[PDB]
Amino acid sequence: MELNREWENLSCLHIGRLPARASYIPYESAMTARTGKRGRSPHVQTLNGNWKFRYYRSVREVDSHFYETETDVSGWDDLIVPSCWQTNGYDQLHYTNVNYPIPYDPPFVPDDNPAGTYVRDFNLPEAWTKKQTRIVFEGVNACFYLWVNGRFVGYSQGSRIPAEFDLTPFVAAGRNRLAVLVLKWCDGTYLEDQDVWRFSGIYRDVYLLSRDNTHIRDVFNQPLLSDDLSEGKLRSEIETTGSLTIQAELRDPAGKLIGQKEAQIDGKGAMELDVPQPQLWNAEQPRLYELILTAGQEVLRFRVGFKKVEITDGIFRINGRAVKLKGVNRHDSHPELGQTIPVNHMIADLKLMKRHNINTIRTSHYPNDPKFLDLCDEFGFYIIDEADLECHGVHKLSNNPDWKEAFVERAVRMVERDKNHASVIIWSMGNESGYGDNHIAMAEWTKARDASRLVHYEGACLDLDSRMYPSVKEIERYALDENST
Amino acid sequence: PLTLTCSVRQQLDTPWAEEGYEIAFYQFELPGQSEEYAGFMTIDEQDGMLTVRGFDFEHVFDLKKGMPQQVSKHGVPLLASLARFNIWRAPMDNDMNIRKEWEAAGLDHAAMKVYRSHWEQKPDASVEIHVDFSLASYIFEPFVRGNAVWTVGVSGEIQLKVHAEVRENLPFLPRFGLELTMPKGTEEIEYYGYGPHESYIDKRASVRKGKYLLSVDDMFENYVMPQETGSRYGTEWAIASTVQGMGLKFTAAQPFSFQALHYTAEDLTAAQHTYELKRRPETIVTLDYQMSGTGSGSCGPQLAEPYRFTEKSFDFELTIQPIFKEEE
Repeated sequence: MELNREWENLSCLHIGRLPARASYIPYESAMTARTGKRGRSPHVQTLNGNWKFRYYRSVREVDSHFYETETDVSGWDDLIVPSCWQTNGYDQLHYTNVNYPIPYDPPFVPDDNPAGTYVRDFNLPEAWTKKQTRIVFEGVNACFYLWVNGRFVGYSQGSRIPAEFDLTPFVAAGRNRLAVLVLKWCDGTYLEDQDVWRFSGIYRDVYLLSRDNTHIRDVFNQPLLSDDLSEGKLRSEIETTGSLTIQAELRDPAGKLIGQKEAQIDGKGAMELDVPQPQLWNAEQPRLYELILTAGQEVLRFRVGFKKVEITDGIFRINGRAVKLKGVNRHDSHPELGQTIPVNHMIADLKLMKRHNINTIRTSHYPNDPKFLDLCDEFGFYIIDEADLECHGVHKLSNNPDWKEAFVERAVRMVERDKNHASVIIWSMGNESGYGDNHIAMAEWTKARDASRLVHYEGACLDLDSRMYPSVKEIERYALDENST
Repeated sequence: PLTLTCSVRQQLDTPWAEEGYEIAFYQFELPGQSEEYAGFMTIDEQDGMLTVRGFDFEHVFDLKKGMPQQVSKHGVPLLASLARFNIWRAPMDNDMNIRKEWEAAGLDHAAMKVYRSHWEQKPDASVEIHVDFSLASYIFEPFVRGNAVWTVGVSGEIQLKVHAEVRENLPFLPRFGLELTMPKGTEEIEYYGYGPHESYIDKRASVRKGKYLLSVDDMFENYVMPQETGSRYGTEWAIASTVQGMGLKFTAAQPFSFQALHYTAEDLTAAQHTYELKRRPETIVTLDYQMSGTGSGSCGPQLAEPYRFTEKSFDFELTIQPIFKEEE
């Protein structure tokens, strides 16, 4: 399936990509798992660093056998992954507002479509071919192809969501070869018309996982507070790939055992556990329980927060009290690295927001890196998590029924990734200027999947009403009316 | 067809004019190789470049852009770079009101998108190339959607047959044509049509039909505000060549508009004074299907309806021939 123009197809959104799961790292013990540094785990190997890179002004002039194992990559350039290539001397920087910077001709993108080729070798130990091997890309602009040892393994599309592939038929012990082709424009560019600088490349982390043959595939944790917020139940729905004996233990923020359980899960099943007097999560007292799952050689660590978000009489409430959300919007933007954000640059922003009385953050127009939400669970912030969809169109792709699987999966891949975060309170279906038949499918899937959080969509079974830029007279007109439910 | 010309000339010296000076003119129409060179035709393709060699020519087409890149005749190169379609002219001073709609609609600079390209070889050693294309700029819906058929014969002629439709909510285009770029040294123009100076669909009362021969520097009319100039309406055939007569000949089904300059349209658009025009070494030749007229829309009424380019489905039918003019 070599270069059949899948990036102009709309019936080929991926090739060989694994279905979406939550965010976790398999560790070896509970002592290593509490550190958070995933490079210390023996089941994880990083692929960040220095790759061999070649830039092309068009996909036409790319060589047809760059992905082969015995090719000479020595005259190519060397680029540090992760990085955006517009800040590294390649094609010129470009800011655009709500207009598309391509001719509006769906699903077609221009013939001068710039491209980049990445090549990197790596080693692999002997005890790694006895198990399952996966590769995870946390983010690549537009679309990308993938070759391992000169063999086609995958294609994927979607710029702000991870992609995971299976490398068990392709790798061998000793030296290996990885080749990536990255394109600037695909048919998903019509759904990513954000008012931001337009960067390209592999800009987030890339790593390899070694998971055994019968492993915990997916985990969804559910706090199940009672009606008077006085009894807690942790329901951990675990979805495996076979028969697993699973240990589970739960701890309070002070570090004391409150629960412990063993189960035998054969593909899909829950592990409920009781918490008698729970300590609740909020933005100013961020108290978090700790869940440890143990299965075979793998140890998974989760951080659980107990909260309840509701609307009662037209009054938004968190944990029974009426809460007014006081927040800002935020793009991931660094003045020297583009959309590559290190950790300390996030911690500085969170400290500067928290010392200016801010308790809410809205992830503007795409989901952020998975450790930004890990930091927001700890500092204490309410998160409105938007999907990567901005079809400013202008037309109406929202009402076109053969775009529906593209609209739905950008919510499915977001909600499945960020469903165990104690700070996310509202799922937002992206920037909307048009009411369409494809946004309501996203909202219906999200409301059927997760009922513990509210669902937001701007174009308007609705949860809340939203307005972009009212007057001060308009909202006090809305507040005094009786038809405002 | 024969042409009679009657010129009213005076007979005595006035204080302002001599004896044989002309006052008016009026014109009137009067009605009145055996299978030897098909074996030298070779075709190959590498990296999307379709090269067609013949008996005494060599032509290189770019299949991924749908345009000829090289045209040769006895080894002499006749194109300097890639051809294109052009829908923009440098706006005149009678186009002060319509220019805001043209620039707001994005017709200032458009590109070409090739959907599908396919080549064959007919059973007479003739080559056909089918291209599905579209003209579009970078924010809006595409302007022109059409398809073109290039044809190379055993003698070396290049025939173009493009059928095009244009978008329904677009005001009217400045032009539609094929732009070629011929190398350094192309200096003679010889054409059969209306002349010896400029003419348009609405400004053509002072030109007469004949066979004219001039230079590319004399095609240009150096206005104070640089703008579109030098176009000859209703041309039957035209030859642009070097001073020794090695060039190209252009014919069509119905008579076309013809232009030859040392300045591209963006050079005349961007310039504001006469000294800002830098003369190019090459020669820009343009073969227009129709072209919207001048009018008097600087102050007063706008351009008339039969003088605009308000037509949304057309055929073009151009023919290009390499020629050595002194022995043909």
